[PDB]
Formats: sequence, structure tokens, C-alpha cells
Amino acid sequence: KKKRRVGTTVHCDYTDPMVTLSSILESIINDMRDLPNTYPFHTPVNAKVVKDYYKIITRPMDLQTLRENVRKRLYPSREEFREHLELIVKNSATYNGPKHSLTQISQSMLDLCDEKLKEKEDKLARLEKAINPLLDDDDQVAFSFILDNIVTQKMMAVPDSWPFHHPVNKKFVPDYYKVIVNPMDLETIRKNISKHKYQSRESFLDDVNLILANSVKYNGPESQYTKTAQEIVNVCYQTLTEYDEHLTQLEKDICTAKEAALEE
Amino acid sequence: MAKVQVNNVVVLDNPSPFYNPFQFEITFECIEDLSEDLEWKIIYVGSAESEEYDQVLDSVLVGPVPAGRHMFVFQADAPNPGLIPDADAVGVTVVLITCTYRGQEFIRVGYYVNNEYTETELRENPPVKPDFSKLQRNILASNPRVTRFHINW
Amino acid sequence: MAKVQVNNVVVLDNPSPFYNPFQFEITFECIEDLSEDLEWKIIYVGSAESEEYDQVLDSVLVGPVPAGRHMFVFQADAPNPGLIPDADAVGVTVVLITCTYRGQEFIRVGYYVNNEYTETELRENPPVKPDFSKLQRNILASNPRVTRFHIN
Repeated sequence: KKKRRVGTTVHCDYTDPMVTLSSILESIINDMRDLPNTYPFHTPVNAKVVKDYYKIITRPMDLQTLRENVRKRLYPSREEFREHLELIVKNSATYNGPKHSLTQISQSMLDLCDEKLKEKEDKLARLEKAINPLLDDDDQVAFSFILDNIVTQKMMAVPDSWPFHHPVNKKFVPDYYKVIVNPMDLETIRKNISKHKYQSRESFLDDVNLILANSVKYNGPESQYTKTAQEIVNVCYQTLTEYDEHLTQLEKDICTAKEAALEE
Repeated sequence: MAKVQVNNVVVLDNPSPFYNPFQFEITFECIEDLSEDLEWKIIYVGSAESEEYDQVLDSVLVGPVPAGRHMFVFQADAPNPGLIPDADAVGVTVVLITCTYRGQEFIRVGYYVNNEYTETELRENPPVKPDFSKLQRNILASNPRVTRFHINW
Repeated sequence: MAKVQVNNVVVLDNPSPFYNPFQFEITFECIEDLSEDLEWKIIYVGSAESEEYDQVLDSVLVGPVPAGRHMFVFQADAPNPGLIPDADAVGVTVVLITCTYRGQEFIRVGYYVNNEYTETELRENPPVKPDFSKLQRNILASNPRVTRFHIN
């Protein structure tokens, strides 16, 4: 058997097609603001008229913040956008109720939009490919599947690790975010992996190390949490080490794939 | 010269049937050991408008306690519907865990509370008289609200 | 150090409905005549949560097997949708090919598999209960995790 490490050996680092889509989405938002009784959702909800709404709604969304999120270019694909449309239905269904008139009329403000997508298929698919190219690359989904297991099954499974499951609470720990400037932690990692942030171990590991690093920074080397954090980070290293040969292949393929969709 | 810190709260058994007792997994820390001195209170401020209508749900006298870190669950029975007013029953209300040190409150922990009908048919046309049995307590864990006031240890 | 190296696995079946059996064309070589025979197994990993939800699907006892190149074809009826946790159902898991000899398991070839609905519908608003008749298994176009258990 070879020396097989935590680190990887694989190191890729390399009309804008988003603007064609950015556009199309706005041309899709035009239609929503142009539909029977859709005004209620046209703007950030009145904090003054709907008095307790912002307490029953953790993540609010409205066709305006939607306009401006497209122009700020958040939505890499049809899908990322569509989801925020779901959020409108969802949000209303909470405050006003599922079977209610409003909840049932935002439903269409999404039904026309995904019946709009089925008529625009051939170039949406075309567009979003020349955007985040490892899109329907098999090695990326494989890889991410692994990473997410490593977390849920190994990291998150560490005796007294729950205070790394979730972000440190700013409102509870005032000056945590004064010392820590790059907060990380287990729930956030998973988000990235579903968002498919990591394409080699480097990226991933960097996030992972912070878990131990920030804790040294704030709790100190000989503190209690540091040691649990010491633990988490290791279960992770061990498992990467185990999978090194396997991951190394994926990482590489992820790479070729990218370099490939690049000059072709 | 501040002696005790709450490090975290965790909302348990949430959401649930309106009647279940509240559960909070409080986590605090204290620098010196301690004399029989702390004092935790769960309040149900279930009347957005008037403090003559809020019950204290339970009292717990923590101490004596050694220096260092302590986590504990705070069980407490559910607000008595009798002393809760009608129109004031199906919406957001407030929970408080407070803690006191030798007569002094030094940390208020707020929680906005959403009491809804869970059932599909009722939430449409809420009956004149509130049927707490059918109700449902969604505590908004996501978004705790915290006030921490200077005292004299 | 081994006695049987595996030279190729080919999927001859996918993308496929979830109920369709698997089909593999293993193409192994063996550098020495064998007195007993090899047992091949196909293990579907129900929930990647625990190995109390995964299920064996078939078992074939290729032998008695001499030396030389050896291409065969392994079929296996699909897993019972009844025993796949409601969560770990839609999405992505593993399929294991496993050769055991003299009762010693000597190789775990484990493929990634992607179960997904096709018409952008039950896809878009994934139903409470997973519905398998309209659910597509796609075996992934990457590597498999080979774990050559180092005892024989």
C-alpha cells in the first residue's frame, strides 16, 4: 500500500450566458405582475398594515426582491429562481392558510411560470449549461454525496458536537462574531455541498479546518469545545484518508470535465 | 464584574399541541462557584396588550452550583386557557425565560409564539370560542430575542 | 495480494425504471485454478444512514472456476420498495457488487445510483410518499469505490 494522504494532488483553478437568462427571468416576472389580483405580493410586505406578519415569516419574498435578486444576479439557473417562487406560495400558506383564496392565487403565479419553463426548455437547458458547467456532471454529484455522508454520518455523529451543528447565535453570544470573522460549522457545510460548492478536497477541507480553527481562536487551545472540535475534524480526516484513492479519481474527473466544457 | 452567562437556549418539542408543557434546554456558565442564588422563571405573556394577563408558569431556584459550565432542561406546564382571553388566543404571543441573581433580573429571553389551528378545515373559519384542544403552538425557535441587563452582583 | 483480479464491469441496463432488474457484465481474470468456487452478491444500499436498511438482491455461485479470463453476466431483481426509508428513497445511493471466496469477502465494488422522477412534476413537488413506478434509476458515470479486502 502507498502513502495515501488527507490532502489532494488535484488542482484546477481557472454575451455572458447569465444575462440571456437574467433577462428571460425578468421577462418571466413581467407576466406575474401582469395577472388577476397578484398585487398583494408585488412588494415587501407592509410592516405597518399586516402588523404581525414578519414574526410569522422567517424568510420573506416578493416579486420586487425577486426583480432585484435577478439584477444582483443570484439565480444561476431556472431552478434556483423557481424555488423562490415556491417560497411565495409557502409563505402565504402559513399566514393566510393553505386552501385560502390568496394561497390558491399565488399558486398560479407559479403555475404559469413552470408552464412557461416547459415551453422554453430547449434554450434554458442550453443556457444554464454554459453557466455552472459541472451541472449534470456525474462526478460532481458522486463527490458531493460522499462529502454529505462524511458530515451526517461521521462529523455530526461526535459525542458533544451539537454546538457545531448550528451557527453560533449572535443574539446569544454577543462577541463571538467580533472574534470570529469567518464563521463556519456543520449545517453550513451541508448547504454548500447541496449547493455543490466543493469540487476537490482543498475547498471542502478549508471550510472544515475553520471548525477547529475558529474554536481555537475563540475558546482557546486547551478549552473543552476545541477538543470536541479536535474530534470532529479528525473523524473527517480519517475518512478522507480512507477514501483518498477513490476521491482522487473523482477530483480529477471533476477537473477534466470542467477543463473540457471550457475550450469546447 | 458580570458573574453568570447564558450561553444558549434550545426550544424543545416544537411545534406541538397547545397544551403540552413548554420545554427549554437552557445553557449557562458561571465564573466562581456559587451560593444558593439563581432564579429561573418562564412567563407566558399571552396578551400582547396588558400585563395583568400573563402567568408565570414555573419557578426554579438554581444554586448552590460550582464554577464552570452547566446545561439543564426547564420543564414548565402550559398557560392556563381560562386566564387567556378569546380574540387574544389564535395568533402570536410571547414566552419569557428570565433569570434572576439575588433579587436581580439580569437576563430576559423572549420568544414570539404562534398559536394556530393545525387542522385543515378549522383554520379557515376559526370558531367564536377558542378550542385550544385543536390549537397548535409553533414557537419561532429560529428567531429568539434577547435582552441582557446590567446588574450589581 | 489477490487470486482474482476484476477487469471490467459494464452496466447493460440503465437508465432504467426502478422496478427493472440490474445487469452487469463483469469480466474478471483469475491467475490460478480454484478448488472451490466464488460467490457473487449484489447489495442495494437502502438508506445510507445504516446497514440495517440495505438489502441483498441476488447471489450467484460461479464455479468451479479455473484460470484465464472470465466474462459473465449478473442479473438481479430490483429491491423491495417496501423496505427503503421514506427519506433515503428519492435521490442518490449505492449498489454493491461483492465477490466472496472460501467464505471470505474479497472485493466490494460500490456504484453510485441516482433515483429521480422524470416528468418535471412529482420531481418539482416531491410527494409525501415516494412513488416508485414513475421513478428512474440512473447508475453514475464516474468511478466506483473499490475496497479490496486484503485477506485471502
